[PDB]
Amino acid sequence: TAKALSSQIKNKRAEKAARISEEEMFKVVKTGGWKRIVTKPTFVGPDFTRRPVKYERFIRPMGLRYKKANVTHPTLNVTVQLPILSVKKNPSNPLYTQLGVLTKGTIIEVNVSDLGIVTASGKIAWGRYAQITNNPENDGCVNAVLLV
Amino acid sequence: VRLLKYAQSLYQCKQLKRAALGRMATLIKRLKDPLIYLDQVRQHLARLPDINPTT
Amino acid sequence: YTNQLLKDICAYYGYNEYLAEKLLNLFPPREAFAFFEANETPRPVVIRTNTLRTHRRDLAQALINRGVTLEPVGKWSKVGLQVFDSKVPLGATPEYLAGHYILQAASSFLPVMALCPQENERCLDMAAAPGGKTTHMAALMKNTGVIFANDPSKSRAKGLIGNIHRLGVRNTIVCNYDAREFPRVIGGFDRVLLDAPCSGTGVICKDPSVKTNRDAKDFMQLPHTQKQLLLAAIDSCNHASKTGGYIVYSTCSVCVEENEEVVNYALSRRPNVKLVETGLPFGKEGFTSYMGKTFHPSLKLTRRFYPHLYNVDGFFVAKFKKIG
Amino acid sequence: MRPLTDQEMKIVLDKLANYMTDLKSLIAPLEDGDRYVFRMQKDRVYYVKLSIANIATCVARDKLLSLGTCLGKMTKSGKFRLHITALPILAQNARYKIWVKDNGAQPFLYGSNIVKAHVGRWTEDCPEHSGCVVYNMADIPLGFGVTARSTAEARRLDPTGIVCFRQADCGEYLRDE
Amino acid sequence: ARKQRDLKKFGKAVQVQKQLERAKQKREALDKINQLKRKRAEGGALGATEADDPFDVAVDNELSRD
Amino acid sequence: VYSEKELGIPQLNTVTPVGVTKPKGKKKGKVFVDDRESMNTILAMVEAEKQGQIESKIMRARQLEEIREARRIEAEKKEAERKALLEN
RNA sequence: UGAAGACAUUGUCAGGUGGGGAGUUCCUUUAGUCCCUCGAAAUUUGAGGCUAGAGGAGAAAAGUUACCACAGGGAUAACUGGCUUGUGGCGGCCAAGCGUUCAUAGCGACGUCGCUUUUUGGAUGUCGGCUCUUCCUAUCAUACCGAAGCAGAAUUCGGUAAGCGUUGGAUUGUUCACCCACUAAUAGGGAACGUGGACCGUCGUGAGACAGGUUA
Repeated sequence: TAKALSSQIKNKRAEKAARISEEEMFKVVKTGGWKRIVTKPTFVGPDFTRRPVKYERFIRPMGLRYKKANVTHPTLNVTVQLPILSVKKNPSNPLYTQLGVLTKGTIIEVNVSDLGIVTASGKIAWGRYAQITNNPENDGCVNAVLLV
Repeated sequence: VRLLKYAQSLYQCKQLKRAALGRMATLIKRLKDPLIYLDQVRQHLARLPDINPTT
Repeated sequence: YTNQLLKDICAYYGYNEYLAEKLLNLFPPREAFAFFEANETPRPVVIRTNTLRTHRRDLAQALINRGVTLEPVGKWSKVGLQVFDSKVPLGATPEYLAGHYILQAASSFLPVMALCPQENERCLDMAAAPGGKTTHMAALMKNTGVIFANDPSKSRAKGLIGNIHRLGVRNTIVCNYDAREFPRVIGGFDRVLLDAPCSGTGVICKDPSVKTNRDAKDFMQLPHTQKQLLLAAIDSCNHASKTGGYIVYSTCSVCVEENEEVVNYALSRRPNVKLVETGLPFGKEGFTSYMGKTFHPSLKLTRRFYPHLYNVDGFFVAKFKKIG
Repeated sequence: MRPLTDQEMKIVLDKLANYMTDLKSLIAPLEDGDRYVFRMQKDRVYYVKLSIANIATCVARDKLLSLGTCLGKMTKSGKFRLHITALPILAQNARYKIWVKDNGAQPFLYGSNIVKAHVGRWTEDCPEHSGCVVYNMADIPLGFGVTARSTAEARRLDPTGIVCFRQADCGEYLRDE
Repeated sequence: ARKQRDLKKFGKAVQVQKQLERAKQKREALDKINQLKRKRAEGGALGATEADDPFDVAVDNELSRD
Repeated sequence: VYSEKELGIPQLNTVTPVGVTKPKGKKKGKVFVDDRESMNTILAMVEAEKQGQIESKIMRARQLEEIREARRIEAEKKEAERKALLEN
């Protein structure tokens, strides 16, 4: 039935479809070991943000971010790629939490609208907790277990 | 390539290369059946008579 | 059949059955189908010029030089423009950085256009979450007079103040209050602006949650809250002033429970209110009676905006004048 | 809910006179008789009208957040600061103005210090450490800061050198969003 | 000078207990997350989205209605 | 080299008077100069410090006279307020 | 006694505020009562009251942060050396055995399933460039065979094999990819990666500068 659920979600997505960078910014700032670049994967969200000076010089590289995560649902035994909403708590470092570093066991907020789980009052949920449970620096693909 | 360019350790490169080669291996593993079909069509199209429609 | 159409629409589009029933009641099958196609279709993005800082042709020339494709938004809005494509991001362009313009929707055009602020006037805005409405009142009045802005939340409040200081309003006092509390606390404003929080059925392209994240419980509590909101606004408004002052109600909900019903309730409760022609060129007539519920025939002047008729967000307007 | 005290408004006018000239014009009576009076809430100072303060005092201290235009906040050591929120009055009553180009203003809006190639035209008789207001080509107030050196030394210095110590600019507004 | 002398004579130990605290904190974090998973698998019953409160706060509130 | 404010050095009765001094660490009093005239007095002293050295005796004298007028107006307003408080 | 003139104006209360002045030393989080009040709603909800679970010297300035700049202190002298290669990760199913007492406290390979992943076919900073010797094979060619719808020819894969030889142009900061020209063929590497600034400061602290020096 996992094939059926994945096919339904993918077909819904297909039908719906059918119907400056921080690095160059910091280079310009330098022109106009002082630089630290984060070597761990992160998530930004909005396309352009000018960070407060407390975190301005924490550069994060272009490729290392990941927009979507592979979320596995403990019940119904289905795994689907879903967009990452935001990063909430990285137990390794509060600084990593604030930046958005995606380490092992890190809980983020994930959009589960595609899954369509029904909550109390016969109501649907859009955003839920998911624990990143792999080592994305070891394996670029970012995998989480949903919390239901 | 970007991940390896920003890699920071030997074990980092270890697991990154292993993961990439695993991705290609799994892709071919799913491509298992088209290869058989295309081999069969290749064999017949080779053992196909060649006429000249114009002549 | 009606049930077959309801099931087909729910299955194919993902709408809740109850909201689908309301929308089917609201629009005939052709108009309903057009409405659903429109509201899944993304809306265009418009830009409002800062008349205090620059003017339309200069801003348009600058954005053409920077490679932004622009088109004036109808004859109705002189201050507005519509974006087709932009090589440079709209966020990072020098005009936006200096405050020459803002990004918004035509539904953000319509209500302050209904309002007619004048110089040296006292104005209120109990819901200005993006701040565009307060900024546009400031642009209309040329930074003459006083603006009071009320908000519930610190987050959209700081977004508001960022927008205000970026656009250089210079005469707004920004506060975190209750909208119901505002009249008793201060009251006595020449003009008042209410963008009442609603179900959000108007813009599901912006809020895809409303497609399902709207139950009967919300449909019951929300109109009561906006009822108290209009009670607060009519308490705030001044009956007599040297410059005529009017109440403006704007909402982004299309369901009838949110539209024309609460304003009928306010009109029935307070005789001091009359409704005048809101002054908006394109719109749809307000319904005299919808579900066995008689509404005052004067609601004819009330305008409605639909995505399917016009490439605008689903939007609702009402304008009132106070006697005593 | 207090007006400023002696040393507080002394440091405030110290900064405001280092940056502006006509503080008489700022605190001078108006036609109606209303006056612009300094306010300070939560260790943060604001510029408001006296009538505005009178009509706003009716609110409880905790619930009210902003009033008039924010000028700045005082640090724990007592050092007073003026911000991009106080930029407009500073531009209105600026003593020294320095104008920059677009290619130099863009790093200025980012947060970079002013370079000699950035400025378009110069103010005359500028002291070494005097405060100044940085405009663009369109006379749009971009920021403020303390110059690294005087106009003549800027003339005879290398184009790549730092010109003004970039204090605060439009960055603060979109920082909060 | 007294304070500097104490800091110099302490030295290593400050760092040692710093890492000990930083690992005990992460142990508590993992334990709390495990409690979250256990209680939520056993039961629950939320709204549409996450509670607006940052973490540690939502987790004590959920443990509270436990 | 350490800050005199941090250093617990008592004030000394030199030519400049100590006057009445607050008890240490307990509720330093608050005096408001919210009056526009007091604003002008302190601002004029600030501008005097800003101008500093001048090459004209007449200009120095007129500067001093203006800020003296500032104190005079401030004192007159304070006396008027004291009279009003005595009435009330 | 005249004037402005129903504009101003004053007083009355119902509010709110108040760190300024005086004097002293409850609110926060949760659930219920769905009881009472105020509302809404064609009859059910919303907001208070009530109840009971857990919290708590004062205007001078403070507490606190895996944060910033600065100055300083502390710690490690530095890395790998049977390390390196060709086969991903997450979750489930299955699973011999072992285990706290037994495949269920539980650990647990190979496979399969779901996500990446599907219905019409450019990346690269300093470098290099040439030659020569030697060595390894993880072999481009020459030799040898095993397999393939391998009719022939031309081939592909596999292995035994280091004796043999292993050229250019475009393009580029420059290399490879790709592209094209010869040619049996233009294969990969090793040879201790084989031979030819930082303080003394001075002037600034919302940011820096110095034809200043001590000089290693």
